[PDB]
Amino acid sequence: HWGYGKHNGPEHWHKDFPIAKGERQSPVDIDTHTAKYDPSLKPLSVSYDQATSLRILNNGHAFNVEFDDSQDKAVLKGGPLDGTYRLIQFHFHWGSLDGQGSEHTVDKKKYAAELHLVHWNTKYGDFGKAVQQPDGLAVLGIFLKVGSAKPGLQKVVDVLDSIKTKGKSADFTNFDPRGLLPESLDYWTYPGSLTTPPLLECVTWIVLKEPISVSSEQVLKFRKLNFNGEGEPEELMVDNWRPAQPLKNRQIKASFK
Ligand SMILES: N[C@@H](Cc1ccccc1)C(=O)O
Ligand SMILES: [Hg+2]
Ligand SMILES: [Zn+2]
Repeated sequence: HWGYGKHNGPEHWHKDFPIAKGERQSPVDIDTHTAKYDPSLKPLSVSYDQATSLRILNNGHAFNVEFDDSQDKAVLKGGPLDGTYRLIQFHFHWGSLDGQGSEHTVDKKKYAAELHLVHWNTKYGDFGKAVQQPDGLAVLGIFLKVGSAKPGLQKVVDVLDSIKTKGKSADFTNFDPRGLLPESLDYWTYPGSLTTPPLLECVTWIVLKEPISVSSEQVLKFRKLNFNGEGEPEELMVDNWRPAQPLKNRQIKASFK
């Protein structure tokens, strides 16, 4: 099974998922001096007021906070997007040390972690059909740096003890994703892919420039999770990030000047 170790990590993914060496793979390094401000971009709209979380799950590579997407409750639109994208789940990527963990990098800078809010284009009916389209998904990426604690994240942190191992899930209702957002919505955008197998190239990436700060204690809690299942040798869930991939024939647009 794919993972982040030496024998099943990112360098091995292309074997089971050839698209790993595709033309629009993510993450990528965001070179701020090559990214161009795009006037055609409309303001970004993040509407999470009616978000309805359902459960939190440890899938062996990260933990997913799932949402009820049977209705337009939590949506993303505007910016580089055409139409409406519904929030289906969010998760993080983090390191074993504060100096690494993010997937996208800014001028080669690696953040301690990165949050990915995954949304699917409503014109496709469901997530399954959406990931069969070039504009099927929109992922809002938010960098995490270690400093002050993030209050809106503590609820996630305190439930991790109940889903320490692969396969474990816990009721995670009434979680407000708005508490994970930074002040500014300035962002960089480019066409990309999911950063975990199957690495589908259906994502319009919207990476926020402003990182959120989380405490050392909070990230340390992330690092207590296990990649392994209950009863198996303990392998700490850390460094579950894919490195920057070739930008190839792509242009990163900045929503700001
Ligand atoms: N390997 C997982 C990858 C995944 C991660 C997160 C959400 C959905 C899927 C799969 O069965 O999907
Ligand atoms: Hg696609
Ligand atoms: Zn991700």
